[PDB]
Amino acid sequence: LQSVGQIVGEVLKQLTEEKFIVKATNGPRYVVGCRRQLDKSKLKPGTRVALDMTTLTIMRYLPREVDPLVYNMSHEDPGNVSYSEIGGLSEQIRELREVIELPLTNPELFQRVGIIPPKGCLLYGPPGTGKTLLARAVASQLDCNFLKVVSSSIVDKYIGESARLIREMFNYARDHQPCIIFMDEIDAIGGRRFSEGTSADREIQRTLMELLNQMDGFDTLHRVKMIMATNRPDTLDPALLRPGRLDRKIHIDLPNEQARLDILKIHAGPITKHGEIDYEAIVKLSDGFNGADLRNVCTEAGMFAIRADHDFVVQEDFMKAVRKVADSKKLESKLDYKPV
Amino acid sequence: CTKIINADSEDPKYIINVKQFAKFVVDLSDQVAPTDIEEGMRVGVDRN
Amino acid sequence: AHHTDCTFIRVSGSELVQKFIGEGARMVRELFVMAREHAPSIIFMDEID
Amino acid sequence: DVLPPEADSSIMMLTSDQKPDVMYADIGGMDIQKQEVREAVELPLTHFELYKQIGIDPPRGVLMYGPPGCGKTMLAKAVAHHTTAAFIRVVGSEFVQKYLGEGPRMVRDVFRLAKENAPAIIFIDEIDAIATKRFDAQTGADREVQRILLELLNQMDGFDQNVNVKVIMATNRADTLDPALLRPGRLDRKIEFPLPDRRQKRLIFSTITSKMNLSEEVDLEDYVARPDKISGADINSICQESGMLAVRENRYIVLAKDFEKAYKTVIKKDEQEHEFYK
Amino acid sequence: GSELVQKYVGEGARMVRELFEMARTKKACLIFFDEIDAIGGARFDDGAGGDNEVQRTMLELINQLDGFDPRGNIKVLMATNRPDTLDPALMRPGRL
Amino acid sequence: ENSEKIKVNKTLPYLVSNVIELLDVDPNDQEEDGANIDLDSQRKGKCAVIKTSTRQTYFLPVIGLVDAEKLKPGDLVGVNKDSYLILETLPTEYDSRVKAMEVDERPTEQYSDIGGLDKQIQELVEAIVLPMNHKEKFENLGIQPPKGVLMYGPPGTGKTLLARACAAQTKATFLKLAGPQLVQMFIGDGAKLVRDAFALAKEKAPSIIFIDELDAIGTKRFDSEKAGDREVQRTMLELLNQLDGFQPNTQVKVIAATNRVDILDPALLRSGRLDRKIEFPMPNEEARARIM
Amino acid sequence: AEVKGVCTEAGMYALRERRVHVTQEDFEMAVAKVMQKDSEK
Amino acid sequence: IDINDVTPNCRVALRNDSYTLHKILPNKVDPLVSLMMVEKVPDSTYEMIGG
Ligand SMILES: Nc1ncnc2c1ncn2[C@@H]1O[C@H](COP(=O)(O)OP(=O)(O)OP(=O)(O)O)[C@@H](O)[C@H]1O
Ligand SMILES: Nc1ncnc2c1ncn2[C@@H]1O[C@H](COP(=O)(O)OP(=O)(O)OP(=O)(O)O)[C@@H](O)[C@H]1O
Ligand SMILES: Nc1ncnc2c1ncn2[C@@H]1O[C@H](COP(=O)(O)OP(=O)(O)O)[C@@H](O)[C@H]1O
Ligand SMILES: [Mg+2]
Ligand SMILES: [Mg+2]
Ligand SMILES: [Mg+2]
Repeated sequence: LQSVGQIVGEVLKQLTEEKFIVKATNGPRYVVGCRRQLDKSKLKPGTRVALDMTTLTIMRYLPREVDPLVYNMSHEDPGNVSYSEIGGLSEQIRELREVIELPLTNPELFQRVGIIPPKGCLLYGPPGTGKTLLARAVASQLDCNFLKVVSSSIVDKYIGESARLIREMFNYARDHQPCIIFMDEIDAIGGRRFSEGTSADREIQRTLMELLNQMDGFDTLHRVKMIMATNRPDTLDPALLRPGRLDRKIHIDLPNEQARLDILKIHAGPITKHGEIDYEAIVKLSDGFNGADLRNVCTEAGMFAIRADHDFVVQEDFMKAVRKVADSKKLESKLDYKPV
Repeated sequence: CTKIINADSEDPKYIINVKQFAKFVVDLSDQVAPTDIEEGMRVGVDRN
Repeated sequence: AHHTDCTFIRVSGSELVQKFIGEGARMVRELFVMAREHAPSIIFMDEID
Repeated sequence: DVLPPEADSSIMMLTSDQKPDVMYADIGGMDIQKQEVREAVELPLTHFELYKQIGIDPPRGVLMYGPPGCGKTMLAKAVAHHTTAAFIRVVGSEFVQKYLGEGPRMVRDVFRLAKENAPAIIFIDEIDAIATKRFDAQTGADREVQRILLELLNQMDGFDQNVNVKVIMATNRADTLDPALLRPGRLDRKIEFPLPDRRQKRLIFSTITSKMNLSEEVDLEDYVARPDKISGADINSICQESGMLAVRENRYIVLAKDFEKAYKTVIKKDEQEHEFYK
Repeated sequence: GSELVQKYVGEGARMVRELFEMARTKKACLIFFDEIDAIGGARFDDGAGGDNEVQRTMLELINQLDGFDPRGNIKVLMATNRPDTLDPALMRPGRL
Repeated sequence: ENSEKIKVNKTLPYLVSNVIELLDVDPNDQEEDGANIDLDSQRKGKCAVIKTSTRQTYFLPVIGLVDAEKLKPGDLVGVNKDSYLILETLPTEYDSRVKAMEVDERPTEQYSDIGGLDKQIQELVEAIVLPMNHKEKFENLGIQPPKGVLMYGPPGTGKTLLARACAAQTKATFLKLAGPQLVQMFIGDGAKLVRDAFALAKEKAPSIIFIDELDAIGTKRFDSEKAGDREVQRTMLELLNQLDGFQPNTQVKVIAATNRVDILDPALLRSGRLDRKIEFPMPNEEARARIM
Repeated sequence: AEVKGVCTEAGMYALRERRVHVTQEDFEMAVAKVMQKDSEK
Repeated sequence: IDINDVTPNCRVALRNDSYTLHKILPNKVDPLVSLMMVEKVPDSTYEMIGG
């Protein structure tokens, strides 16, 4: 019970051997004297420090903070899907891992040819093909810190909070050197600079141009990589798509028939079925389905058996389900879209 | 004048939100019954 | 305007100077309420494109 | 008591581990802009007497602009490396602050430090954030932005042509800017950064490819003569991509097929040439 | 109806909520709406957004009369000049 | 006496405040007597940094009357006014609007009081009740239950009546919500309600949340160069992701309803988000006897 | 408006050559440069 | 102090607790100076006309 807190603050400069200027985080600047033992060699301009409140003297120095938002988006993940669970686009996986891992290890190769590896890439394709699954697959496998944000929670109603958060997370990436920022649903913020706009908007344009400035302005990243994923890449600002910022654009499409076989084999795995199933016909009908639809096929084929009390599936229910889903997708738009 | 946020069980303990100061944990005074402080309505609290 | 000694003022309907004229400027002619204190004046405007 | 001058913000560009170190050689083909920024900034430091004698009204502020991907920031890097006087850089959207009154203070002290320190240069990058045409005087956030813009203009206008303080300001879209900033007497020079045409593309290729082994028989004239008006930040991506293509197959010398596939990879223009109109 | 167009986004809906709430506070009485056809006609969205905000206002007004424990002891009363533009979901009985 | 001396300190007018950080602390290299501090060196456990409501930030050298194991950044704790010692951990908080959108006096009906829909009622109950009372029946077969349903059709039909009956017969926690209720004036005030609603509904084991009149929100995105209503789109892009993205959930069931379907964005109709799409007819010549 | 331009620019040409007065050929070079820059748009 | 000297839009010192007036300060603020300085119109005369 007989204890007291201490005020937090930040040092601006050492004035003499016993005079320091500090700024509290909340407001008024001050002039304050040190405690004798603290190794004054360490109070460089900028370090955080703790002041005694009754008389304001330096009492201890501290490490940099991490704001709880960055902590939370530091390490929440189911984080366990293998590359085994992704079928039908191994080629894109090779294309991507040739940027986000092969130059973290093995840096001696590139300096032999004479180039600098890319900084970041983006993924795009029509809904439901798996742009998110691939990123979870990455986050499971390889061992470097991995920040994971949904590009829509980082907005707040006060004046300059958004740009502050973006600067703080790029700092936290600079401290811990091998890091990967993943920025999901980016079209929420990438937008385009309006010619007219409205007051409630221009906050977002500030934040955007701030992000661009940290991604390439009068500074240089090393060992930070970022990858960005979006559902529709037409409405992206022409500055953010400059090759300096996002180097490679990777297209994810609707599955080829061979790919449909590959994908369907998986989600058909664990079902208690009977050994007479011909996947080739189901492939034959599934023209223009996304990957996310075949999971649905494998679900309905079970639903038709939960009634009628069969605890085993048989090949007729797959036909039923395929035609039942085939006619429900007659109300989506089927526009592909293209970044340009 | 302030706005109340919620309560909690078995022993009245209340959360008070004021307009520009902090949120507090408070109780009642004797002259007012504990039934009619249904959650989420304006209340008047003393200054000490 | 200089040779006849009139307070030569120009208006382009911008927003920096709007606050000086009034709080919101819902209507337009509020500048008259500011021009009469300096009556010998010339209003000048220009059109591009 | 009084204090020796003290401030905040960007401190100084401390000049030891801060020079980004890009020689003038790494910039190719931009001789026009190089020479005129040089005579706009570094020459008035010395040849002021000539200006007074001839009567040419030395310029004070300079603003440079153009389409994205033409190396506006590379000149700022080059100057900051080669300068001798003090240099300061800030980000345009850092002045806004939650606490009331911190923005105006952060501007006035930046100017004060630049004044009292030395013949310095301020650099503000991507100023579209602050100076814009329209406003809404009911939301408050516009109120803070108004105060910032007003007093910045005021204090830039308060100099006496003696303290040799220059300002370098850059932007992306020049359309949405309040003309009141580019009024004569404040930002007297405008610099346009176009796209390479024919003369600069060859120079950029010749400078960039000096680092790669690049085989011996590769031909570059086959690529400069093509027409496609690519930017200046695509040549770099072309060379980088061909290099990576060579690394993939474990060969450490880049060949012509690499350049071919890389060029096709970068450009991506289908036809857009609907024919029966012609 | 023209009193229900507001400056900022989401204001009209709030106004409709507290209008019906203040009505609920009392025992029971009448609400008269005039010149409806200014506040909601139909939903025809195409290209750039058009009348979206007014449409959200209309939806909130609709919702206040139907679905999940309705208002009870409140009667409305409307009028118009060209009623062909009224929306089908508004003219459905149970509301009019 | 010792426990009473503790008790008589705890006067309830605490402040409230948020934990910002938890730190690992190590004594200094050198020591002294005649003048040593208990707190600089000679501490070895955890320490904390807290943010008060009145925008102070305090370092704490000694945590106080709560075991450091159970704290994590973002926790909400009640704190003594003078010392700023920590005294209690409070229940987490949910926005005052959200706590309003929960049913608590049940609607009262019966499935008998709907005429002419015997197939859609089955299609719903099979996809909402059983995955809540008969898990093993899906486990044995090696399958994942259908994930949330959309009901649509011309206006004068049973769309909402059914949801009312469903809430009347189930026993899960039931949340009622309306489309335009998620639009708010200040930027980013909406998404905070979306994610608070889901957060509260997963702190209860079986829960259903009913998004009425969704076409206020799901309106198709568009390319616009002059001006547009980017705001509500930017809250939809939260709903989409709360419903199916990183960290998949399983304990919340979603129902949604609308009477227009050509408007909605294709990314909201994907197979993973709105799973079964079922549609209501204009009542046939036989039902119209039953309704009357 | 271009005459003021040519007078402004003719000084820079003497500036480059480190002279103290402005010769006539400087004027004509400035004239041609103004014509040329106007010939584009 | 006399009231007449107490002009509108004037800076004045003011004691701490009673908040009573005590002295006078010269500086004052006006709108037109700020608007005209924003505009920056070029004053001239007949001398520069040609044709
Ligand atoms: N190649 C694939 N192999 C297996 N499953 C796949 C594949 N492609 C997609 N899926 C399925 O996609 C479903 C979810 O896809 P995901 O969450 O990545 O969304 P998305 O396709 O990126 O679209 P959006 O987020 O824009 O709605 C998973 O249930 C997974 O079964
Ligand atoms: N001579 C040159 N001209 C143009 N670009 C060049 C030249 N030499 C190199 N580049 C390349 O052009 C790019 C310019 O980078 P930089 O970020 O400065 O561009 P910018 O035009 O200022 O864009 P932004 O406004 O988006 O920052 C670099 O990637 C660099 O490799
Ligand atoms: N068997 C029935 N089928 C359809 N509607 C019914 C039936 N019985 C009553 N109704 C009436 O239909 C209305 C239901 O409203 P509803 O149309 O579902 O709202 P919405 O237009 O949002 O769908 C109620 O007034 C209810 O009295
Ligand atoms: Mg996704
Ligand atoms: Mg730049
Ligand atoms: Mg309804």
